[PDB]
Amino acid sequence: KNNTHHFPKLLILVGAPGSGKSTFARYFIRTEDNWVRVNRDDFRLMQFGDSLMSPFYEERITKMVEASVIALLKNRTNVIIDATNSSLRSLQDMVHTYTEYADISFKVFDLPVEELVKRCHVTQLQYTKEKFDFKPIPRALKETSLTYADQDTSLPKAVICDLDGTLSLLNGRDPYNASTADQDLLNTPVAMVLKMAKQQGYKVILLSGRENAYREPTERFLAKYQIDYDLLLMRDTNDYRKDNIIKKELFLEEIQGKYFVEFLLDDRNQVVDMWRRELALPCFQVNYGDF
Amino acid sequence: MEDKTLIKKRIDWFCKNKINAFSPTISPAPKSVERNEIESLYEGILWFVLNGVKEIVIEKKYMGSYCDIYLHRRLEDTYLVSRNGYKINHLDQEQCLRALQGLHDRFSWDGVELRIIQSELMPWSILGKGLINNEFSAYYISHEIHAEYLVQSSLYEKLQKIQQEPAYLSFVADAKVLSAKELKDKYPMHIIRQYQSIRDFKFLDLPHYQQNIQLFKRQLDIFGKEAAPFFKPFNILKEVYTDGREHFVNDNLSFQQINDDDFLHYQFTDREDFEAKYPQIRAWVDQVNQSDEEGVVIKPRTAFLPGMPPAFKVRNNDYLTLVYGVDFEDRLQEQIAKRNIKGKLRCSINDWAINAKLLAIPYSELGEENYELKNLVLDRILGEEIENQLDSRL
Amino acid sequence: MILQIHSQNPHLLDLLNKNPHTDLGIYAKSLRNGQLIGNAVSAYQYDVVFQDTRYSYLPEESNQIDFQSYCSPLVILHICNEFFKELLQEKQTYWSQQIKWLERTRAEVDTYPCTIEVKNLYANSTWYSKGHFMMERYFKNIHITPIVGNNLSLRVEGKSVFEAMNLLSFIAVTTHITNTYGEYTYIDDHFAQKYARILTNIPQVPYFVFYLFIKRAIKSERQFAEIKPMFEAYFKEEGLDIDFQFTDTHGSRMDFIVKELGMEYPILDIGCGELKYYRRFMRRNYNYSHPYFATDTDKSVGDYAALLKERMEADNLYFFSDWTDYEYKNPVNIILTEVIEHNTPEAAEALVKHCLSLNFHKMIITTPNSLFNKYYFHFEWTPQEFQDFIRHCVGDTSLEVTYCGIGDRINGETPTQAVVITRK
Ligand SMILES: Nc1ncnc2c1ncn2[C@@H]1O[C@H](COP(=O)(O)OP(=O)(O)OP(=O)(O)O)[C@@H](O)[C@H]1O
Ligand SMILES: Nc1ncnc2c1ncn2[C@@H]1O[C@H](COP(=O)(O)OP(=O)(O)OP(=O)(O)O)[C@@H](O)[C@H]1O
Ligand SMILES: Nc1ncnc2c1ncn2[C@@H]1O[C@H](CSCC[C@H](N)C(=O)O)[C@@H](O)[C@H]1O
Ligand SMILES: [Mg+2]
Ligand SMILES: [Mg+2]
Ligand SMILES: [Mg+2]
Repeated sequence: KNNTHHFPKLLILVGAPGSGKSTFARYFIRTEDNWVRVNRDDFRLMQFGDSLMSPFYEERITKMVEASVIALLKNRTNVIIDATNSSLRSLQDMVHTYTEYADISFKVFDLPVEELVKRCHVTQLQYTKEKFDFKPIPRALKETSLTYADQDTSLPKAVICDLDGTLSLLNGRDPYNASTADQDLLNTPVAMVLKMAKQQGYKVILLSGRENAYREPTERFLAKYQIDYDLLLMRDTNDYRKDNIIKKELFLEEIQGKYFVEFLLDDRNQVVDMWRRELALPCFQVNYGDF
Repeated sequence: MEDKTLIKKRIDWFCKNKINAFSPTISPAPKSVERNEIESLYEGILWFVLNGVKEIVIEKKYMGSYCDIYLHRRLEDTYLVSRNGYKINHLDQEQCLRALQGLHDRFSWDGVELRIIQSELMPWSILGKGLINNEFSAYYISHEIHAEYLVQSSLYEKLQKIQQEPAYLSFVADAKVLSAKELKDKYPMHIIRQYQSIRDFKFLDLPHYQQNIQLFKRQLDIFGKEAAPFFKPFNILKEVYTDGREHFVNDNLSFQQINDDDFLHYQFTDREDFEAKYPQIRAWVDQVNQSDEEGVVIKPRTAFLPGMPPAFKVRNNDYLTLVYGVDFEDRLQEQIAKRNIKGKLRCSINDWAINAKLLAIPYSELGEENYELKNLVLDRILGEEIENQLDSRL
Repeated sequence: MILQIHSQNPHLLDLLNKNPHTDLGIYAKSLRNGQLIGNAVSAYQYDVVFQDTRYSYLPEESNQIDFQSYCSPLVILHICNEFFKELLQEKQTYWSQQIKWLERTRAEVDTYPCTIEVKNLYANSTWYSKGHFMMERYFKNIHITPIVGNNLSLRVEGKSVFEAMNLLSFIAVTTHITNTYGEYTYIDDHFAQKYARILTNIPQVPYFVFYLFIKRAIKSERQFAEIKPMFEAYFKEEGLDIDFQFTDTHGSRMDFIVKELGMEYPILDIGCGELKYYRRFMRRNYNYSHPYFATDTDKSVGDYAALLKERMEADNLYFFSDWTDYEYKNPVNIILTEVIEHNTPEAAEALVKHCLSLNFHKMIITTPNSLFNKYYFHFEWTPQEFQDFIRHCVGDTSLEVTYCGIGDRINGETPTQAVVITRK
């Protein structure tokens, strides 16, 4: 080390109603330099209402709060956050959700209940059981501990390639109508992997989210660009379930336990997540997904 | 001002110092072209009565520097806060404490910790010398010298002679009565220049111009003299008890209590017996005027009414000779048209309304960790920043 | 403004270009709002008054209590170039010139001592911290009488009318450019080279006054270039070779350091309250691609580094206090623009020797010139002293050393010194 390196800050205001956290913040964002406030209550005011809502709404408000904080923290904007939360399951969670993006800090607002209900309510004390110790928590990463899955190394070496948008760019084509798929263009770098792949003992298995009905226009595309493959695995005709569901079935039924997958090449996120997160397998992501 | 980092400084300083009020701008009373009074005693009272304020006080208006006195029971540890937010500490702590026992002795400090009282620290030159010297005395002198010279010299005499000669007049006739941008050009401006420069000279009613300078000189000599420090206290803001509890006074009649055995004033002008009462109040403000004072201040009896300004000031014409020039007296119709107190009044109001909100924080809790205080100060400060851009003769 | 002129000379009124017979001896003309009246009250005495309606010399805007019209050095400045312009001609051109009705040349009629007085002048500056007026130090003919506050009255004495009148105008123009009118303190772009010659028409004005007038009154690089030779020619006549430069030593410096070092090598700033840093990304203009190193013993500077790293723009800024926290083992350009005399003396040799070990491509060092101090109104080296310092630490090695001074040059002496050590 030796070096200076700084990340934005997330300042979590922790405390009860009336305890003066929104007042501090109004002063704070007005005098400090690069700060944005995020209030949960202000959010559920776009949806019209007083500050408790449907477990539908509150789950959606969470989805938004988190997105925004991350959105900003990513932008190197400091974020103060008005935790009406106050618990521990909240706090520890809050910390999990955030620290990796920025340096967390805390500011408590304790205040005698005799004084607290004099900010005019509903006479209700909260879970203030001075826990956790509110020591600042610098940014932490957690994950360079990559651990795959214990696949039988007796089974024959094999790689796995997505077709749509990984070995075969659409070039305008309709995503769901892969009949016109012999016009498709080659993502040569992936093509080049599959080449050198089969130069070592590697079985090359094509696994695709195309209707099986479009098998023929596919085999055309493949032999047109001279792709040397072992299996061609395709989605059942009239299936239409999500990609990762039908690909995973395909994986477990066929590939699984019959081969030893050395890695996978794919494009869209939904699928990459499944491969990595559910099946615990190395998968390289070739372009950008987020379809 | 706006630099976050140094406003942050100023505020911190305000907190550490234990200051508990700021101050309001005070507006002139609204004008009356009718009465040809640029700030009108009448109008300012009427203004109040039509807004429901029917109990009012009228004090003399002291020509000094605004001073919030934080009177403690241990006189020795009192302090002073200026017009805006700052502690005043560059006066002889003795000379001051001495001028403050007068006031201190008018109270009983049993269970009383402190009494925030607003006053005028007198006289002007205690803080204003040199504003007095560099500006006012300078401006006076300039005119005095100039006037003297126009009296003693041959200039005015020689100009009135040429303004009779036959060559001249001929010019002023066949150029005022005849119109062309080349009514030939009687030698390269030569005489077009010279004869146009004369006549476009401003003669001055020399004894008037002197008497007017003398008015200004007079005014300066009332208020501008030095300077044994003393106080005119005019309202108690709050008292604070050792007890822990505080008392928000909110009564502008607290005056006769805290010094000023000076004549206050107090009418319950209810339901326009004002108009019947106005002429008395006028006659009285005239005494204060014919006395040697700046003028008067009109206040509601209840110091803080919601939406109400804190006061209208009504300075006399003679004194305003210090604000506008020597000829303010003459150019009245001009300068009245020119006057506009809306917005001055708008600030006057918010300032005073913030100030009550400030007083509301108990003394015991002024500190750096009180963010209701801090916002309120920053609020007031932004207000300062705005209200400073106004006529500045208000 | 009120201005009486005396002499016992019979042909005064002649010299001032005025006719005592014409309209009672008056000469009138509009000034601004307006009206300026010259007056022969006799020979031996001329009297200029300036009347005014309102706001001739201080913006109507200022809601102030205005009296500039009665005492601003500027009214004087006008009255000169509007009643007495030929009087302010030039040394040669004036003394050798006809008269309306010749009795020889000006050199014969204007030989009688002339006294000129101002009733009320206004000097709001360091140059009249009360008691006295600073040009009294440099001109024995100037006589001040305080009135009140920033106002005084002037009395100017001269051997000739030309000498007297050309001092009054020197007073007016120096007093004005050093004077604050407060928020309305302003100088038009045509000011220089309307008056810039007044500094040259009286004969012992110090260099500092010229510098002052350049930096406070010449708005445009274009216009500085047009006056530059008049100034310099004057100083030649007075026995000094002076270069003059628009930019101001500092920054004239900062300029030199930038153009010399260039952007192709990462900088190592040695003495830094950070200003050299900013300058090195003057927007994209210098597409500065390297990191940027800084050091300083100042705790204050140490902290400000980090106030830019918590974070504003300090992306490639690396700041260090211990010299073993600097580990960058590649080529660097290196800077010492004050530092060596600000203090830490002769450890100054330690510091620079340390630098010469560091893999660099080019060094620049800078110290005051000392031989320059005569020209104004923690040690300090003369160039011989400085050149000796460089010598006895760079010595016996194959380093290429090249000197030059930055800033105005007077007989080869600038106010700032600089070396450029280039490793081969
Ligand atoms: N130090 C103080 N002294 C007096 N009043 C205060 C102080 N601090 C805050 N208040 C007042 O208390 C009230 C509640 O404060 P605030 O709005 O900060 O509550 P909060 O903690 O944000 O509650 P919520 O969870 O509803 O946002 C406000 O009206 C504020 O003006
Ligand atoms: N009886 C009084 N009640 C209130 N204020 C008074 C009184 N007598 C004098 N004053 C002073 O008058 C001031 C307002 O009058 P004045 O016009 O002289 O002040 P100012 O410098 O213009 O201040 P501002 O611009 O804030 O009105 C107050 O700030 C206060 O200092
Ligand atoms: N031996 C040393 N090592 C590191 N820094 C030093 C030093 N000796 C002095 N300094 C620092 O160098 C700084 C120079 S101030 C120079 C500012 C800038 N170069 C300018 O043009 O004015 C001082 O703040 C001082 O604290
Ligand atoms: Mg795909
Ligand atoms: Mg006052
Ligand atoms: Mg001025």
